[PDB]
Amino acid sequence: MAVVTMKQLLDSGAHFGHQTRRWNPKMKRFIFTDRNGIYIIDLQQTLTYIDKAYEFVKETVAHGGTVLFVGTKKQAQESIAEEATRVGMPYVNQRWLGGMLTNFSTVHKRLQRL
RNA sequence: GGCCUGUGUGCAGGUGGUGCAUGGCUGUCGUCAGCUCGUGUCGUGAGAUGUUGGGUUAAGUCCCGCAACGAGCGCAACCCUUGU
Repeated sequence: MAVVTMKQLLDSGAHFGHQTRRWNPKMKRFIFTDRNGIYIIDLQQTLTYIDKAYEFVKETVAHGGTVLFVGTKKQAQESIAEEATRVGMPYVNQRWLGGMLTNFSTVHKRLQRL
């Protein structure tokens, strides 16, 4: 089950993946072969985990949680802020701090101070 | 009974020792800019991190990027005198 289709997907560049001096997995199941020393995006895994992410993440999205829009890159500060102003959800701008998400009971106190 | 005369009984007192038994008080490094805690992450552990690195300061005073986020006791300042 696809989402929307190939040519009006293919418009703006589909072949990404980085530099060559850095790859480290082991995964022959996602590694293909050399031409001009660089790879192409993965067909079967795109489709299959598109479907699986769809079904289970809909189940949990019905189970009902929420996520901050923490957006940081200078490429997308205003873009993310615009969509976040549209969707109305809270957001953050600049930096991921070391050690909040575990030590939450004192950013609780930063909230009281806020 | 106030009171003081004695008798002795409880005694009362020490500038006699331990300041290395103690408290209190005080000088000193030093009015030098630092010294710690929370909760966390790291480390088997002693411990580290924060408090490293630049600009910057009378100074851990301040800014910027980061396993740190935060804070206190400090340095500043409301005190006195002088200066209009």
